[PDB]
Amino acid sequence: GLTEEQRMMIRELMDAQMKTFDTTFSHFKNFRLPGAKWSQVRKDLCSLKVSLQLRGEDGSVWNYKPPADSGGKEIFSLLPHMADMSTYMFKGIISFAKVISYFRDLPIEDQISLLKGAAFELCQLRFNTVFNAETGTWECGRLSYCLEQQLLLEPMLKFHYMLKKLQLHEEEYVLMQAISLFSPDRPGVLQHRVVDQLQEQFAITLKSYIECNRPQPAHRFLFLKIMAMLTELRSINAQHTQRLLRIQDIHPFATPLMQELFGSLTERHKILHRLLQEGS
Amino acid sequence: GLTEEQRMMIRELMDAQMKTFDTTFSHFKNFRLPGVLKWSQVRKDLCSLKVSLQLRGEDGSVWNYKPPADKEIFSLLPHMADMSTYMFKGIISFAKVISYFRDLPIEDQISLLKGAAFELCQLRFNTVFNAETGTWECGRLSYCLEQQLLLEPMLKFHYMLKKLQLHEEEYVLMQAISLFSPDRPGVLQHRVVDQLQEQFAITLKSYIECNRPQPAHRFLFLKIMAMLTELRSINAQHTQRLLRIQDIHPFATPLMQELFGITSLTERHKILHRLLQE
Ligand SMILES: CCC[C@H](CC)Oc1ccc(C(C)(C)C)cc1NC(=O)c1nnn(-c2cc(C)c(OC)cc2OC)c1C
Ligand SMILES: CCC[C@H](CC)Oc1ccc(C(C)(C)C)cc1NC(=O)c1nnn(-c2cc(C)c(OC)cc2OC)c1C
Repeated sequence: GLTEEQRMMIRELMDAQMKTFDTTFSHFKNFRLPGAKWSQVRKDLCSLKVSLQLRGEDGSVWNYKPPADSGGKEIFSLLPHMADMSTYMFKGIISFAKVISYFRDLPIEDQISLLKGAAFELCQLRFNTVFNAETGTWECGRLSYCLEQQLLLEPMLKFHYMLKKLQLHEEEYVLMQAISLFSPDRPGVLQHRVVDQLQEQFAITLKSYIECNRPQPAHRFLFLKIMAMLTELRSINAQHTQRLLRIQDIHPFATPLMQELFGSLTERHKILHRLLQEGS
Repeated sequence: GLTEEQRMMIRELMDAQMKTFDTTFSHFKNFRLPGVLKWSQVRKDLCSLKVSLQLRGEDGSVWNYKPPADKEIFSLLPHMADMSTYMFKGIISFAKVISYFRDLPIEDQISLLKGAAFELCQLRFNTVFNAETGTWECGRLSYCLEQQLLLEPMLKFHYMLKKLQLHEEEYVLMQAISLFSPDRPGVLQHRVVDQLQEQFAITLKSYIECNRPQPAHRFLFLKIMAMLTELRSINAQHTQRLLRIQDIHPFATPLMQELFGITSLTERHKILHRLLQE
């Protein structure tokens, strides 16, 4: 059984996920729409090619088929839209962290440093909960992103297919979010041991939950599988971040909030600082 | 062959068609699109006319609009109102090039263009219609339909007319015969336009005899005239249903309101009068 401290830790995380994750994407509007290492960027960008479907309240459907790779900026057509979506998702991640009692008690320098290092990873974990592995589509309410064994080569697509195969619960997803958020080895964190103390209790709570709720033989070593996925997500974060910084200086697409996340801390992270001081 | 006067009439009509028909639709711009957000009688008609909008981009991307199943039934009417308006402005310029049309009084020029507006649009639309795929290919824009379709007279017209496989000269002659209809409302010089229409029909009949196999196309001219008569029926059939829709959900552009009668002949068609004098 779970200790009372662990039972209330899970309920606080799940309560935070409910209040901050707009699974229907009803409040996501006002977004843009399409009107050697460079070759590796283009190849991975081609592997991540998706078609955008926008369903309307009346029943109509707008569908956007991306262009084919012919050399030029046409393969970066959906990046401005994806930058508006990532910013909307990250704002929900900010509100998720503010609701957590263990997070708001941290200094404002560590709150910015932690959210800077876990922004991409927290966004990927929420995307996997709406990812359709049967059709290769991210069902984001009114919006859909359908991909166009060789695509599993791209580590970001393989991560979503492998993570979806585990069939995690809501409690396990939100515990992965906490472990990813309270990483003591992020750049800029000062209270290394304090956030390390918090991270271990989330992993201990996750390990206790799985042992008390998943006796099935298909769930053997599930906790260690999850921890191995979090280490893999740390890598893909580095792979995708360096990939986008190379696209940003050639073809600028990042929203003002994304530029701060990529690089006093509160002085060059004004948008994130004001959002941390605001309320629900 | 044809007489020199008939050869000049065809050369003049082909010259007008070339200068005023944008076959690529490259100059069709700034049109409304569906946003991202007898009632049963009319609803059945345009439900049979339900089409999807495809929009090809310069880079190769394709935006496709899927209309909704049965106010949502009139989602593509603002866009079609901008399309019909763009088409008519080319119809006006087509009539202004024909010498037999300028010499008519400005009131009769309005009356003829008012009665032949819908018909000359369908005739030009037919030249870009693909019967195999059921799509009107208007350059970057495509309109694909969504035996059940032949019951609709407007769809049966485009399929039967395309089946005749007319030449460019036969299409523009249909436009002239349709334009110079002597029985349009408000026409005063009916005797002049009747004799003008007869010369176009005689030229069309003579063209078919001289440029087609004699026994195979023995009734091609009479088939064409039957299509024009059928097109007049569809004209009143589509004008009434849109006049009903306009009272419910306004969509017609200012120029369409004058053509339908929404508020002297030139005083009730100020926009159409101005375009004729420019
Ligand atoms: C991967 C699964 C989810 C999506 C479908 C919904 O799949 C795609 C499908 C297609 C495309 C293309 C448009 C083809 C490039 C992109 C993506 N996906 C991203 O482009 C993304 N995913 N995360 N981030 C990101 C987010 C934040 C807060 C951040 O802050 C430091 C940094 C980030 O990247 C370094 C980002 C920017
Ligand atoms: C049939 C071939 C043409 C198109 C595709 C190219 O197919 C459609 C496909 C779908 C739809 C719907 C939006 C579903 C209703 C309409 C249409 N089609 C028209 O909406 C039209 N066709 N002609 N007219 C029109 C034009 C003029 C100058 C006018 O002035 C007196 C009056 C008119 O209507 C009475 C008009 C207004």
